[PDB]
Amino acid sequence: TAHLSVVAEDGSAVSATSTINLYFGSKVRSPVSGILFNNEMDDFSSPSITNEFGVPPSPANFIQPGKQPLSSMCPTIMVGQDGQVRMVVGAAGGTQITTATALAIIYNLWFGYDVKRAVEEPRLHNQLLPNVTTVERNIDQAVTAALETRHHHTQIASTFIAVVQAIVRTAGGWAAASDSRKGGEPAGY
Amino acid sequence: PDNHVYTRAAVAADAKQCSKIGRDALRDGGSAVDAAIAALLCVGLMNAHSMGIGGGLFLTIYNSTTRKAEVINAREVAPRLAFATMFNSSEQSQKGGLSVAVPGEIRGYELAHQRHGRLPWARLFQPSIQLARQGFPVGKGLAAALENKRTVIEQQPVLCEVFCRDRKVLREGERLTLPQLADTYETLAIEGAQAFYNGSLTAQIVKDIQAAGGIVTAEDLNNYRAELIEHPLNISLGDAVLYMPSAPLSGPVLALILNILKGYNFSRESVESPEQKGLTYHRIVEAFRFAYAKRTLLGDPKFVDVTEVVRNMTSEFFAAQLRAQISDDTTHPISYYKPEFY
Ligand SMILES: *[C@@H]1O[C@H](CO)[C@@H](O)[C@H](O)[C@H]1NC(C)=O
Ligand SMILES: *[C@@H]1O[C@H](CO)[C@@H](O)[C@H](O)[C@H]1NC(C)=O
Ligand SMILES: *[C@@H]1O[C@H](CO)[C@@H](O)[C@H](O)[C@H]1NC(C)=O
Ligand SMILES: *[C@@H]1O[C@H](CO)[C@@H](O)[C@H](O)[C@H]1NC(C)=O
Ligand SMILES: *[C@@H]1O[C@H](CO)[C@@H](O)[C@H](O)[C@H]1NC(C)=O
Ligand SMILES: *[C@@H]1O[C@H](CO)[C@@H](O)[C@H](O)[C@H]1NC(C)=O
Ligand SMILES: [Cl-]
Ligand SMILES: [Cl-]
Ligand code: NA
Repeated sequence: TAHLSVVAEDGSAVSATSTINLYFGSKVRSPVSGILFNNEMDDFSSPSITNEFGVPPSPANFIQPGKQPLSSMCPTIMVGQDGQVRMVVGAAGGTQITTATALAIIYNLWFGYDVKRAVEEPRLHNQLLPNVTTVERNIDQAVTAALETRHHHTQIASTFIAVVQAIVRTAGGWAAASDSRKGGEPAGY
Repeated sequence: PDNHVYTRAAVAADAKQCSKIGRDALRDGGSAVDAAIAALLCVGLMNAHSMGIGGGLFLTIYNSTTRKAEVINAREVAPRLAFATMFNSSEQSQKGGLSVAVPGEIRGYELAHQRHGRLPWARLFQPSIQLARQGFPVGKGLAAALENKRTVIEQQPVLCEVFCRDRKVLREGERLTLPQLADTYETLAIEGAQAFYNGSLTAQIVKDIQAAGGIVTAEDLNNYRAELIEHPLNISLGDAVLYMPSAPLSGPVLALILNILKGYNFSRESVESPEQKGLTYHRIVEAFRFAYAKRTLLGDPKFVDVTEVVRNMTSEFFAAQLRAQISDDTTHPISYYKPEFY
């Protein structure tokens, strides 16, 4: 997955999330065209594959011909009542895309973090199964403690949790941020 | 601190060169869609492990004149010959030609550009054709991905051909060139999207997928269509509206998380002390757990009836019912959240 966010001078916007699924997709590159082919079929459920201990397959997401597999992607645009864009946001990184996008929104809209902080702020993830909360290395350890005393099992992410690109409207114009976790920076005028 | 504020326009992509390419498209009079496409073509090079013309995408697009949002669905589809029991292991579903779904990326760019383009199609490719030929230093993200998959890359000559220097994966800062893809981008620029789906690239695409054990056919490519969704999912959040894609993407999950949480009236005060902050983050995690319980009912709405599921996932009342089951002093076992498969 990769996410990018765009706001043009007339106020129109695009939030786009694109993917070949796992890193380097199917690992099939064409020696002639250079195209690297997706492994999106992996995002279907299959009766014969168990991915997580004790978790059954999901029939709603089985393979049929012509069907699209479920995706964690969620490119979002938030628009104010006056018709102006407020936020353009989305994320990359697998199952943690949806939670990371939620967090970036919560951080900016409710906690009052500016867009760069909303992007850089430590994240956490829980998807019910596995039955664990993953937290990034630099999260406030008072949060880790508050989770653990409420009987969450926490574990620290070996690398990082998701990648967020975002733009927010401010009094000064359009504030943009790309996520240091993957190394991007925005551009504008 | 690393802030970036722009008086007129902005592109936030995951590589600076691609953000610059999008920004230049805007400055040259392109629409937001033109800029997005130009930047996407570049990200497919600079973060080639992540996305590209061999994959698929969704675009959420807002027109500030009409004040309408739309979604373009260009996610890959299972080939015509696919079937429910085609894989017996995760490895089979993840590696090789059989793991490949029909790419939607280029027909997604085409539809978006037909509806919202200002710059010529070929102009969108030009910067990336140069970049692919000139080469670029491998960035942080691609470098870590190469390291992560070093074994599979180094053992596959067709991958090592571009992603290695002297038989070992490229490291951060080392130059990556993508000369074959540059020529493919040039062909797409000149001949259009039709080249991919029903033109000069098509037979070779099929040959490549089938040679690696896949089942995509020319008919699959010819028949692929990106879809316009005139009524994306939305939720109200205060005085704002949030537009996001429904199933088969995760808009319904995001909607449910946010609708659960909005009833707590979070503010800066929610994170002002360890006590408040701890409860706040617990509530967030519990909202995630409830939302993921419901996610297992989702699938492609052309094939599965998710109407009522999505209705609930986007309903404030349903969210309030779940919020009421969040305990401030404890989390719960899996069954508490009522995960559902049927
Ligand atoms: C998995 O097993 C089924 C049932 O025999 C078979 O139809 C299918 O071809 C198998 N898949 C692979 C990749 O071997
Ligand atoms: C936005 O909507 C207006 C009004 O219908 C239309 O003229 C214009 O072409 C649209 N812009 C884009 C970039 O699609
Ligand atoms: C193009 O499409 C037509 C029908 O849609 C088909 O007869 C023809 O073989 C296709 N050509 C390629 C190169 O796919
Ligand atoms: C949000 O909910 C549905 C989307 O289909 C629709 O009835 C309503 O008009 C939408 N609101 C906006 C502002 O688009
Ligand atoms: C929607 O939620 C209600 C509770 O508010 C529940 O009774 C109903 O079964 C749900 N619908 C589906 C399809 O799960
Ligand atoms: C999951 O974690 C919770 C929290 O400690 C615990 O109560 C439960 O027993 C665990 N296992 C399952 C299957 O829910
Ligand atoms: Cl990204
Ligand atoms: Cl190449
Ligand atoms: Na920034």
